[PDB]
Amino acid sequence: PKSYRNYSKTARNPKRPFEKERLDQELKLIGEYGLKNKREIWRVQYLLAKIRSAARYLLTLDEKSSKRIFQGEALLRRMVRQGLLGENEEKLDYVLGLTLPKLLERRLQTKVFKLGLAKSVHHARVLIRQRHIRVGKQMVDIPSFLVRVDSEKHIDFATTSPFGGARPGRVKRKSLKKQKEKTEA
Amino acid sequence: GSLARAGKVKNQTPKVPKLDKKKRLTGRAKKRQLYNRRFSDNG
Amino acid sequence: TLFGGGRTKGFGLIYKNVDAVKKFEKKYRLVREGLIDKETKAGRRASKELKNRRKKVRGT
Amino acid sequence: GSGKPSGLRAARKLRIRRRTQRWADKSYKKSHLGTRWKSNPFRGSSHAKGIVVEKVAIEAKQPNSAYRKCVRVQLIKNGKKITAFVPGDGCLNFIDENDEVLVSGFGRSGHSVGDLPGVKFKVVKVARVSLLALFKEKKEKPRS
RNA sequence: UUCUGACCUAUCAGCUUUUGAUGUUAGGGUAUUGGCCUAACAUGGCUAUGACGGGUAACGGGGAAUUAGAGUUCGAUUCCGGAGAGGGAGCCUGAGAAAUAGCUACCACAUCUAAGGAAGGCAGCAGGCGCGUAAAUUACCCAAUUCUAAAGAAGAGAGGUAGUGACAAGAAAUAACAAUGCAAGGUUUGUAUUGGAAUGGUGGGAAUUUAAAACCUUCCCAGAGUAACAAUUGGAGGGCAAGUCUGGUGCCAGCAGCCGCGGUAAUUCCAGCUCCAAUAGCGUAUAUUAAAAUUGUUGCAGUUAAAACGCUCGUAGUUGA
Repeated sequence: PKSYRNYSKTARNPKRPFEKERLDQELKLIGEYGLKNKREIWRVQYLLAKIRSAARYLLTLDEKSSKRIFQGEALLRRMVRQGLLGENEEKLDYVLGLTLPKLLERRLQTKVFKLGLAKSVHHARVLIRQRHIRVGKQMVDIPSFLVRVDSEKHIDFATTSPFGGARPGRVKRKSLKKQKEKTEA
Repeated sequence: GSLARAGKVKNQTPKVPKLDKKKRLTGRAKKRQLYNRRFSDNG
Repeated sequence: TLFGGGRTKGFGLIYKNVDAVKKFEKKYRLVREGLIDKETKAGRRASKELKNRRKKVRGT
Repeated sequence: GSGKPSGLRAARKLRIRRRTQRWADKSYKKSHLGTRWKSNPFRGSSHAKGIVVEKVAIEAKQPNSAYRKCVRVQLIKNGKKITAFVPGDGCLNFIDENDEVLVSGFGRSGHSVGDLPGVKFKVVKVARVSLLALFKEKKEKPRS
């Protein structure tokens, strides 16, 4: 038999791929948020579209329906946990209200830049890829990691990194500098 | 027939090397560089 | 030992005595601990000599 | 209705008229008639192996006059002669008189293409070496 | 065994009944109902709400794709049910098989033979051949999952684990940074020279992981400056995001889904340069959906563009204050 493990596509490019306005806005999104691909925007678009579809299903359904109140409460709880919704944002028109910069803002590279751990989003991306961050004492190398609302206070540099002072990373080079200086002196 | 003139232009035309050039920027770095290059002031 | 180290998750068993280990443990875990040789194993050459034999041609 | 019955019991009529009238479309006729599998040599494949019969220089249609270098190929699998395009100028020269060719469709699914009369097909590998690779950077191993 | 549910076809309109067709009666057979089988007696039975044939690149279903809503295309193929084990046929064994790593015969194949005779069935798993445009290793193991026994401890190409794997899917490099130099902005932001930190791939040892081995992770050694530890594909007249850029060719060569460019001062060819799009993926073809309110229930069109039967009655049909 075949593996019963699932798999799913994360992206698509809408028809008219040379839509000028769409292209220019996406380029500005890449530039601003330190993305590597249009595919990064497309995954965020898929998440937003999933949100829009859910929100449409909820708002089309009436008040006092079991599916509607269960799914709506569950979605709002989850969106609050992800940190998409504000304090009094607890109604379906705010779920529709969500925008692509806000989803991008939940990314770890954006947060690392925001906290001032790195001096740029792209710098933050490389900092994260080079294994120097920790979230709640867990190292993560993923720049597209989406930070939960509770998690935001718990983001710092890895204690097992050279930045965390455990050892220099280039022991060889640091040793060479010490050895050469001691030999000459 | 009239099969005489096949392959003409490529063989006729001068052919020159490209000349060496340093490796290009790519990815996020290239897109960032393009985003700065394009969007400030035209001239 | 998990991503980024410093914590390690596994699974453990502690038997009452050695008598419990000998009675109610099986070969691969003992082999992993130290035990030597899985006895009388040679694959399908066994099957081949067996299916050749019918009514005591040879005792093998 | 107008030109259609409304009728509650008229589902029968709607089905039969739809069933009869569907056949008028050309694409539908090609898709559901057997002729597809018969007259077409490739018959549900993109690709087929053939041998070159003739190297021909077919003249392009009147406003676009040229002599376009093509190869008439006999498919090995179904035995049928077809005309196939050779992309790239020096590639007709590259192609052998008795060449063993991998030929495909030319993008129009058995309709004729561009200014080329009689051409529905293109050779895309010769001697099972890529034709495009030879045209490109003179790349994959020639005449092994 | 009841009921209800199907793709295409009228250039297939009458079919079925010697010969069980359809009913009844009597038997026989079967594990049992049963024209299942025989005798006797009726002369029926089925058919436009398309029978009877013929076609299917037709196993059936759960389902797959695209879906605003209808729909349309697709369902060998991970579960279920059926069929089949070269073709038919016939048996034996047994609770269960008309079994096919059961048997027998015939036909179709086909092996060893000392040529007297003998034995045979990969659409099980590998692997090979042929076919082709087209598809992996004669690997290791029963540790898990289950099955078979005199059932714990043995067996199992069931099943697992690897190997081969750009089928598909997710994640993710190809630097970051500070100086100077340069650019614009009032002392800021943006960006050719240098020079210290950080990092995996790559090579090794362990801890570990394991049926065992390999991968993963962890630790320790090694270990980038042109970080040569080297990103590609296809385009840049319009459709359509990018050049009235440089030479050469001169309706030739050729390109180009399409419109078109080329016949001598080529923005379309051949190179070169720059620019642009997507990106470890991107072309190309064939198949198929959207697109297509271009098959139209929703939702088409029929004065002149395609289309009101020459005309009227009329059974089926649909509609009926």
